[PDB]
Amino acid sequence: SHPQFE
Amino acid sequence: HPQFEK
Amino acid sequence: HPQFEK
Amino acid sequence: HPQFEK
Amino acid sequence: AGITGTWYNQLGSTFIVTAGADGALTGTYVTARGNAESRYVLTGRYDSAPATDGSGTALGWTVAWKNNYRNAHSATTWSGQYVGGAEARINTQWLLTSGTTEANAWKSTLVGHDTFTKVK
Amino acid sequence: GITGTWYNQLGSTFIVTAGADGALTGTYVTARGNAESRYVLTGRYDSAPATDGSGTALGWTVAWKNNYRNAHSATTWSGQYVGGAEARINTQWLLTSGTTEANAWKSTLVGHDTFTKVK
Amino acid sequence: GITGTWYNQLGSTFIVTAGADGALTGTYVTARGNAESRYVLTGRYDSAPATDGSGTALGWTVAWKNNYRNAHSATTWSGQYVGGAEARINTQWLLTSGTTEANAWKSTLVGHDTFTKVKPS
Amino acid sequence: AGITGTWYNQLGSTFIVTAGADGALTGTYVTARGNAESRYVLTGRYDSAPATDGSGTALGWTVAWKNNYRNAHSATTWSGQYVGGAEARINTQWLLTSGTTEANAWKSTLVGHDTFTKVK
Repeated sequence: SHPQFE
Repeated sequence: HPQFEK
Repeated sequence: HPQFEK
Repeated sequence: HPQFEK
Repeated sequence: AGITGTWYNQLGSTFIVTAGADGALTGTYVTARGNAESRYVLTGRYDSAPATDGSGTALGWTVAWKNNYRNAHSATTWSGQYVGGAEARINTQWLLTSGTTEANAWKSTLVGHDTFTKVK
Repeated sequence: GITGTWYNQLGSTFIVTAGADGALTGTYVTARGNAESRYVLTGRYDSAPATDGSGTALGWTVAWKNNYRNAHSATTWSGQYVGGAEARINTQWLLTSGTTEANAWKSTLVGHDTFTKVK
Repeated sequence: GITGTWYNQLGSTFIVTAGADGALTGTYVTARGNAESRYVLTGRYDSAPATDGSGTALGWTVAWKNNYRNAHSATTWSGQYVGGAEARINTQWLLTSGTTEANAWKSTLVGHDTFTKVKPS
Repeated sequence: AGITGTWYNQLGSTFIVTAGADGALTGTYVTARGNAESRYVLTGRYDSAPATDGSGTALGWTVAWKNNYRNAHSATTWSGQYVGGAEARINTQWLLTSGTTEANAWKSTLVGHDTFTKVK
């Protein structure tokens, strides 16, 4: 779960 | 370039 | 991943 | 290009 | 296959491919001009046993830009996945590499993306 | 020139044949080296390169399924062969894994490999 | 025309100011949209682009650490702004994660974002 | 943090960077020619609290190729990691984008890689 794609 | 020619 | 297995 | 100039 | 058949990008090019049961992709890539001089061989590979949970099917293929009529001294590879369904698509990222001298290698490789669909 | 046995920096082996028709065919062997680690490759190369000292463009694809295992991914390598004393194939690669739509945006890794004829 | 609020196809927001000296500064807000989802960005752009109808080159970086969380990674976007009717910023990006030496091959992802002034659904 | 200072690539370019406590990177990029006409401003960001398991320190930075002497109407971004120790290095992949008309957008973006070290 990376922040760029959350 | 052929890939992009019209 | 296989490509990088040691 | 500057990034690769000599 | 869901992959075998004809695929179109938004710029006018067409990819005609057969997906072999053993994981092979073979076919022809035709540039926008649609001419006999605009057809080039393609070959590649795809996962012939993909997951069945809605995940895409990994695949890639290569065109070297030489035919019996012209030679652009370059090759493109596309890397991407097939997504099936009524709005089936192949989403790719591509790398185009031109032959260069050692000195000029810095400008050898272009990067970009293409989406191919079953309808134009 | 191209046809032969090549090695990357990590210990993999690239066994290739460059045909008169522009075809690349062969086998990619990962660093392990056992039977489960051999994969089919296919690709294309410029069979009539410039004679001005430029390299020969080429590319090939491995799908990471053999008869033993399946990593639901494929890698393409794009690059050029530079011949002569100390022949090398310099490449950039893209590894795409099959994902759901929600995870597409993290589907593709990029990196670079240099292949030589000495291990 | 660069300065303002832009949105990419996933709903993230790029809040940017283009300085007279070629500086880009601002905030990147991930699609979740809360306080924990805001990150500082900095970059550069061509402050005197060609008048032949070409786009404006630009780039920027976000390191994915704020006061609430740290993803030990950074993403750079390289691209160009294309003005006019429906303005857009077309980019490609690289996301690198800090890794050990043995894991450097899953350290960098690549992809592409298109930013417009209109938010999608 | 270990990053502040002067770094060199193998082509003969130099970059002089200061890592700020807050995660900022600011500095100058100098091309291999080395003169005033070859100096460009850089700005970027880095993880100011990296993991302590031996992982590298993620970072990235941008240079726009315009100074007071010349404009190449382009920008490069480097995305990478700093690796500390006696033989410290910064390992990167880069994207160089040129401004182009819409029809020429396909040739807008080159990709490559660079490794910077503390010694020439």
